[PDB]
Amino acid sequence: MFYKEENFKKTEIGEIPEDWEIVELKDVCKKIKAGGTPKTSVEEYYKNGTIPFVKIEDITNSNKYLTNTKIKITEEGLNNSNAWIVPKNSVLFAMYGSIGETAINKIEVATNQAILGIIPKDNILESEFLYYILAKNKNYYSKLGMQTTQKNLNAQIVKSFKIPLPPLEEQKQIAKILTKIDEGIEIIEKSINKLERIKKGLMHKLLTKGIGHSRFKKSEIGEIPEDWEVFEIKDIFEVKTGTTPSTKKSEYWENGEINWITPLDLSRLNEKIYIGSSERKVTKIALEKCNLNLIPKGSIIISTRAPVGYVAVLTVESTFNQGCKGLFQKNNDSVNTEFYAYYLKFKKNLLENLSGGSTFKELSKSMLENFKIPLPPLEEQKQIAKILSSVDKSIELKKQKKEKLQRMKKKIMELLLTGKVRVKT
Repeated sequence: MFYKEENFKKTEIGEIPEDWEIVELKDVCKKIKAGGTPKTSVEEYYKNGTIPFVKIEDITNSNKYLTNTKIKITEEGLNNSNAWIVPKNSVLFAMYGSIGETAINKIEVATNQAILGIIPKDNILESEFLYYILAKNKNYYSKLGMQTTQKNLNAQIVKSFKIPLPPLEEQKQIAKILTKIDEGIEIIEKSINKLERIKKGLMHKLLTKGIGHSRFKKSEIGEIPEDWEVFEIKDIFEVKTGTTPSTKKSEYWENGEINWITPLDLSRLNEKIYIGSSERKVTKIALEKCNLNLIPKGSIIISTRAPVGYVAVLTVESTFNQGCKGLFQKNNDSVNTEFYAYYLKFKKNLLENLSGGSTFKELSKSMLENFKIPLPPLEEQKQIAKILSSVDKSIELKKQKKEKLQRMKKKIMELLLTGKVRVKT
């Protein structure tokens, strides 16, 4: 069950419930000492080590539990330094570098003077509970300089940390809940990373070998399907240029309703393929007076200045500044813009070099025009683009599921670690 009512409560290190007892980390832990670094100049201290030596890095590169070590140390190195074999299921706390970064070592390890080996008193304080506690106040802990005297964290300072100490049974309960949440977030995060890997492989595969082919040939753009041809952007698209109507005239921006896309609007896309709105808009007067190029919906827009290589497909007609270039197809019956938007993202590094051919990176109109591209049959272009865009969508739905779970953890974590909700026992 879940204790709904909060009843009355104390108030020392914050609103704490009756049962809770604000205790000092040192009073509930049987050992809070820092590690040490054996004379790195001595080979006999590391030469074929058996004791995993933990550094600030090892903790940061660990997800809650520490099970791997980058470097090792032997008995001699150990005995000839301030490092000590920390018992399993303990809690490591980084005092320098990554202030607040905590973890639970699953294997006996040693640490340098940066990491702090902490051992909770048996049946007095759970390591699991301690982990989630030091995590909730991780940001608050790291903040120990902007206050007055900038100081990282001393072994004596951490020992004086005032943390809430609920019944041993509740500590296991609360920690079990947060542990389940964390595992969920881990499962989703693993599918996201794998799907992003598949997506990357699909980009290379599909855009070079297409789909459904068994015959290929050489070409100016490498091995490609036999049914595919090669051309230049100029051959299939018309390249349009943009401009920025004087900022001195309101007649150009006041209540603007025509999109005016800048490379900044594109960078904010976050890999999204479609763009249907711009931060700042221009008016019909600006369009005719400044003779801006208006490209229809379905056109391709790409940044040629500043962050070069950002590409999108317009969902609504729009104009754009000199920081971009537009691509309009000769006939919208032999080309799918989404496919080419993807092809261009795929060749971002290539476009980046063409422009970086000097100071002030700019992708000239000739550069874009002469850029070589594949020309698959319209139908295959739709197929390859449906696949790429459907996977991109899947990745996004997953990231959104992770986000809601991470927010939910942040919520529940706030309620359980305090006097709000509790477990039945």
